[PDB]
Parts: sequence; structure tokens; C-alpha cells
Amino acid sequence: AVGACVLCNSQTSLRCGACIRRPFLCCKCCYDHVISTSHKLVLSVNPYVCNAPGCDVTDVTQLYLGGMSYYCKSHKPPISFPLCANGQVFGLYKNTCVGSDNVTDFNAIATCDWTNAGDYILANTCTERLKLFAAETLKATEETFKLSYGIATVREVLSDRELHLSWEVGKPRPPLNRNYVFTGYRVTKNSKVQIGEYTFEKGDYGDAVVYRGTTTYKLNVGDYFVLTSHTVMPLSAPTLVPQEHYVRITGLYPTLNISDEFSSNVANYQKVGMQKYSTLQGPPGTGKSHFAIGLALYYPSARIVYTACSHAAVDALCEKALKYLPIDKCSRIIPARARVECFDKFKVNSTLEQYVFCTVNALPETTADIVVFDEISMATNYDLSVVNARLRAKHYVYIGDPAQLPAPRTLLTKGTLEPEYFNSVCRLMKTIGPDMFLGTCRRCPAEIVDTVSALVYDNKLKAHKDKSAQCFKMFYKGVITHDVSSAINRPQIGVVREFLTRNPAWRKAVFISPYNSQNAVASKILGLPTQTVDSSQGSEYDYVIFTQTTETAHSCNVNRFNVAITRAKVGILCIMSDRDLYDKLQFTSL
Amino acid sequence: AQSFLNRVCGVSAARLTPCGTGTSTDVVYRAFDIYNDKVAGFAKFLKTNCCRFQEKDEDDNLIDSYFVVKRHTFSNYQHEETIYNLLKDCPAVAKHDFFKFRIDGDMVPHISRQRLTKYTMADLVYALRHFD
Ligand SMILES: [Zn+2]
Ligand SMILES: [Zn+2]
Ligand SMILES: [Zn+2]
Repeated sequence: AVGACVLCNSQTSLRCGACIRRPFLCCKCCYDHVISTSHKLVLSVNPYVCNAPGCDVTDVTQLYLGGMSYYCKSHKPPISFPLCANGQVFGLYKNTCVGSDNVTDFNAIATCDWTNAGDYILANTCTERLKLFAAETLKATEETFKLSYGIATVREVLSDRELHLSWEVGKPRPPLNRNYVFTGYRVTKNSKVQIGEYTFEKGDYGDAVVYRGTTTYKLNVGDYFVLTSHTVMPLSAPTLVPQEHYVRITGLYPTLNISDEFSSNVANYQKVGMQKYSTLQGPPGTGKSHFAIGLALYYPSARIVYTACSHAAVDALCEKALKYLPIDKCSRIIPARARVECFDKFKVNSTLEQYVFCTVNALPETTADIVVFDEISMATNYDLSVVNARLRAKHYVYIGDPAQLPAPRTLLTKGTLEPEYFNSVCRLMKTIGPDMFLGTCRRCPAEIVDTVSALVYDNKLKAHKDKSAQCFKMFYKGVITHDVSSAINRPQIGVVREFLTRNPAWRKAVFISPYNSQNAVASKILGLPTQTVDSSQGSEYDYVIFTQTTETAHSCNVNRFNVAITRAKVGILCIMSDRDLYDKLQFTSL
Repeated sequence: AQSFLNRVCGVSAARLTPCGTGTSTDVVYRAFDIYNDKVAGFAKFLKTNCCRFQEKDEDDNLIDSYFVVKRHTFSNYQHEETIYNLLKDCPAVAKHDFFKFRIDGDMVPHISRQRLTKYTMADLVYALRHFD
């Protein structure tokens, strides 16, 4: 269990204690880190403590060898030397410790709180290995934070599926959704056993909550639910593989006379084949899904696997491939939990397929020939290197868009994060530009593209279809009630319920609510197709209903609204409460 | 039509006579034990979705051997196919078959159970514990 250092990458086997991830450190490097930082614990083939039981000194600043063990000054034997090296820390291997000085950045990485944008932007500016370490330690910080969440001390249960929820006092009570995982523990002075993997979502109305779990008892009074965290695995592969140019094709099987929409893109495809990899910088709605389908149509011969960040995007991609590509050569890998529904029409996790699909957190450790991944704003730098390690192919394809919202990054609560700094790929794609760019959207008609180009985008965007004349708006405020986290604007729901009937082809209009409580209560009231922004995006729908509850940085986000409106096909109607934002667009007011 | 009968009758003889009516699901009155939140009990019920095809023998004499074929959703199709694939060794499981027919322009799933008995055990038990 020995390796190289991190700052100097010299052969060493010492690790710091206070640093949570405990990485390999050299003599001089670790010495400088403990001199600067308050880390006063070093791990080795044995711990560093005052061996004398009458002392409990763990500081590396003073610890004196008792011949074979470490001692303090009040316990140091005469014939013995302190093990604080000559401007270093005594340890294993000293004669081959190559020098490196850039420790202050690493010192700050292990010091900052990941609450200020400076932490995140600087973490995207360090060395590759430093970047991997920063990503892993941020992931661990997030896991530790979510572990220290509310313990739901309940008292009542309503039904075989409905229960009554209540929490303790002091720790953050997490919200309720299928993404979370909980488990009750029976406290009978013994048998504190797991009652099943429970996921929770709020009930319909009042103090009523729906409970669902892997097993299902009728829960008692004294139990509680704690959010557990999942471990973080170290990684080795680089986040980005190096680029190499070529002259001729890299061994791909083309299809002569296959289609027409992608013949104009064959030059782009061969440009991709000219390099080890290629990326995609284009605005959303440009049919980049169908563009990827046609790119596959160019060389649909090798045995390939694909993936996407979320489920809705990969399900839409599966449908698009089914529509274009032959069915019995593509598959979608599903997870064991599967608490979120998926494309329940294809092969159920058939890994032995020619064009496979999956999710980020369910990817296998196999290999392929080419690959594409959906969205870089949704992804960090950790998963990039993770898929770099588990999957190794000859060509890689990446897609993304600057105008999409980034990953949640809940710990970052101050300031705004620049789109180029969402990940390493974002900085690269904003620094060197696109590999190929497509700025025409087939989903939305002319009025929507004009509004998006005028308001948030650059005045460059265009479309192919004329206005559908289905533009409407409303402004009145409505009141909220401070529900779970945020609240719901119920009078708007009542007004929509009363009014909708006049709109004939809008019964299937996709209701939009980023807030889970409103997203559920809207379906509870009438049953419109419910949807949230994150579960949206990348796709497009004929009939959409947007609902803004109140005004706040979350709801007033320009990016949220613009990525929400890029999902209109033939008709849409949105409610809102902001004045200047209401004046901003160029549609019918009504 | 009759191609549906031909597909259902896969390999084992061909002595079928539809007790139902082509693609119509013949309805019967059979006993059941069921417990699911909304209801709970052990009583008689009306079975609906069962295309019963009694297999006869040589000289066209009828015998107790029924090919029940049922249609359901699509998720259930894969789920039951997987679980049966797990357990397809024990001699205690009735031989199954899975396919999708085209009654119309629809990919409707089908599940086939071969060489069954006219009455289950629940009917026999219920006939003795509720005698009249
Ligand atoms: Zn440290
Ligand atoms: Zn070092
Ligand atoms: Zn001591």
C-alpha cells in the first residue's frame, strides 16, 4: 500500500489525518502542509501518538522516538532523537523525494467550506489529480452533510400506504421524494433492525404522507427514519483524454444512401473521425438527439453503448432510436432500485446489445467502440473520469449547451457560477469553442426562437416554422402558505381549473412545476400532465402549461425560464407574477 | 382469427376446440381467495380475461386438458417471463409460453398455460366448506 505523492508525485507512503480523503503525501510536501494547515495528525504504517499511556499527544509538531515508539517531552528517553526531520517529516523514503512547492492551493482545497463560488471555481483550476481529489472530497462532504439530516420521529400512520410524519429538533429534515432513501428501525430495547428500504413522498392533502418501502409493515409510533449516505469510490482515469489528429478514417463501416438530413453532416462526422473524440456546442431544441441518431446512422455497424444523465432524456433518445434505428440492436440498462419509472417497452437491462443505453449511476465497467453522453451542465468532472475509467473506447462523443442549468451543487449558496466553470468541459468549450455547432431549432416556431434570441440568447438564433398563434399570458399574483420548503399558489390552480375547458386541445397540456408539492397537488386537483424542469429539458411537447408559484431567485432564474420555454412545439400557456419579466417577452398578454 | 388458434397451439398436438369465441374472453364463475387493501375475503367471483381452449383427443372426444391464454399489460409480460425463466426446472410449475399476437394493428401480449385442469383446488375446497 504505497504510491506516489500528489504535489510532487514522488514515491512515498504517508497520509494526512485531518484531511478527510487521506491522500498519499511525501516527506517535504506533508511537512509543508502540516506546517501551514492546522492538520496535526499523520497516518503511517502505525498511528502517531505519545506511546506512553500517561500522554495522548497526537501532534506531529512534537513526538519523540522511545527507541521503537513515539513519546512526548515529559516521556522522552535519554538515548533517543525527535522525529521532526530537517525541514521535513520523518517517514518512509527520504532520499528520492522530488521537490514541489504548489501546496497553498491544495492547502486551501482542504480548508475551504465549498459555500463560496471561489472554492468551486478554483477547484476547477488545479492539476488533474488535484481536480480528481477535489471532486472526490466534495462528494464526500456532500455525503456527510446528507447523512447529518433529520431523524423523522413519527407518531401516527394513516393507511397501509399512507402515514403521518414528524421530525426531531435540530437536524435538517430533508424533503420527500422518490430519489431519497430511508429506512425505519424498530426500537424494542433490542432488534434495531432495518424494516425495509423506504422512499417517501408527501400525501395528497392535510397532514397526510404516503409511505412506500421495499418491505411494508404498518409502522408503529416510536420508530424514525434516517437518511443514509453512499460511499465514494476513488478514481484514477483522467477527466479528459488527450487529442490526436489523423489523416484518414479510423476503421468505421459507412452506409451509402441511408438518409438525407445527415448527408450535410457527413463532413462533421469525418471531422470527428479525424480525431480521438469530438464535442458538441449548440443551443437546445436543435434536434441534437436526431442529429446523434443520424450520426449513428452514418456508422451503425460496431457494437456500441450510450448513456445520458437523467431518465427522461435517455427515454426520449430510446424512442428516437426506435423510430429511426432497428429495434433489436439497442437496449436500455435499468437499475436495481428503479424507483423512477423508465422506457418500459424495450429490453429489460440487456447488456448484450449493439447500441446500448443506460444511466450515469448504473453504467457497467465494459468497453465499446464509440460513445455519446447527454449534457455537460448536468454533469460534474467526477463522473467524466468515472466513465473514463470504467469504459474505454476508441472514439468519444460529447454534447452540451451553455444555456442549460448546471448541477445542483447545494453546498454552493453564494454568488452565481459561470457556465464555463460548470465543469472542465464547459471551460474547454467556452475557451476553444465548438467542435461543430448547430443553431436551428425544429421544436419551437418563429415567435419562441425570436423571444429567446432577443431576451437571453444572442440575436443569432433562427427557426423554420412560423407562429402557431397559441401565445397567452396571465399576471395576477395569488397567495402561498409556506408549505414544505416552498409553497403552492392555489388560487392560480383554481383559476386554471375553471378556465381550461374553453381550451379544447389543452387537456393533455404538460403542467410544469419545479416544486414537488405543487407538482403533486396540481395532479391531485384535476390531473393535468405534471412535470418539473429537471425532468423536462432536452425534449419537446406539443401542449405545455408553465406555472410560476411566487418570485424568488429560484423562480426568477433566467436560465430556468429559458430552458423551460425551449420545450414548446405547437402550443403553450404560462402563468407568472413578475412585472418586468411579464413585460420582457413579445407574446400576447391576455 | 384461426391464425390465433394456430399460434397458440404451438407444438403439442392440434386437437383444440375454442370454448370461448375466437378472440372473445369467455367469462366464468370461479372461487377465489384474495386480500388487497380494498377487499378481503374468500368467496366466489366472475373470471373475465380467459380464452379457454379445451383440448380433445383422438376421435375428437373431449378430455380434461385446457389451454388457458390470457392478455394483460406489457410490463407484466416481461416480469412474468423473467420469473418463469428463473423457475423453469422444478416439476411443480405448469409449462408456460409467451408471445404477442396481432388481433388488429396492436402488439398485444399473450401468456399461454398448457394442459391445465378445469377446476382449481380452491373450487374443490369451497364446494365442501360451503355445502348445500
Ligand atoms: Zn491534510
Ligand atoms: Zn510530495
Ligand atoms: Zn507523553
